[PDB]
Amino acid sequence: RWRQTWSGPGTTKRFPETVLARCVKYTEIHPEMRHVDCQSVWDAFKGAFISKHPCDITEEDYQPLMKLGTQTVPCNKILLWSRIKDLAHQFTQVQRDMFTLEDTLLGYLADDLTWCGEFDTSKINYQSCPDWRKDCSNNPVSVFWKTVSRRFAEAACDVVHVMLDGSRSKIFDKDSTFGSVGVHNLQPEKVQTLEAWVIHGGREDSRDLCQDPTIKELESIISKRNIQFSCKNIYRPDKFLQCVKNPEDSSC
Ligand SMILES: NC(=O)c1ccc[n+]([C@@H]2O[C@H](COP(=O)(O)O)[C@@H](O)[C@H]2O)c1
Repeated sequence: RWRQTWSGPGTTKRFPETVLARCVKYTEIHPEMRHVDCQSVWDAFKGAFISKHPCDITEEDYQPLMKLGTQTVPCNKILLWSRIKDLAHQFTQVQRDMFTLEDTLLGYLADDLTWCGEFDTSKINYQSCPDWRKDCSNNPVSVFWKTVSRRFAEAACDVVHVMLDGSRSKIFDKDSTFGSVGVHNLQPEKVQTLEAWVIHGGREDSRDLCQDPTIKELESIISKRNIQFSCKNIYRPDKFLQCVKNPEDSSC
């Protein structure tokens, strides 16, 4: 067929087997998650979206999965990000101290995957899935990330860090998961400071992007929640990672 139902790419091929193997791999590696039955995790993940209209997904749909994926993360070591995925993960892979959402069981299971079902059947739809923008925002993928990003934001305390892509015209974007979910779910009783790291798009020799209008916006929103705002430019992300791997020595 030359026309699919939805505008988004369909479910990642071998979704069941991929999620299940990711669950095995994660629970083998991370000792705190050793009790976790992966078949049950798969069962609950399925239950959230199978036989349900892929434009009528709710956070409740994912609560059984959230229960099984209950995980304590060091609340003062949380790294959020927006758009600038790869440096965030490369950073935490060396700084095995800070944690992104994808360093948790639930984020690790879903990272870069797409999935949806159909109301009329228990079939997984490998042909197409709702686009958040063209089709509906209550779809299995978008609702999953909203639910898990909210809980992750709520667990943070002390200094929370966020990496932003400073080569976007909207370095801070009110419409990203970070801007719509993360910023509004940090708990002012616990979170002392949000510190933004503005990742430069290379170039070299460049602007203080902590003065960018959208950063002033972020600063204002955060300050009015009674949380301190801090910002740092990361001019050379290639040198940053190098300094993380080899603190001091040369030009760090
Ligand atoms: N790894 C993914 O596939 C994925 C997708 C959307 C959101 N997220 C989470 O939400 C935030 C980033 O999303 P935005 O780029 O919409 O701000 C991060 O905290 C991230 O962990 C992850």
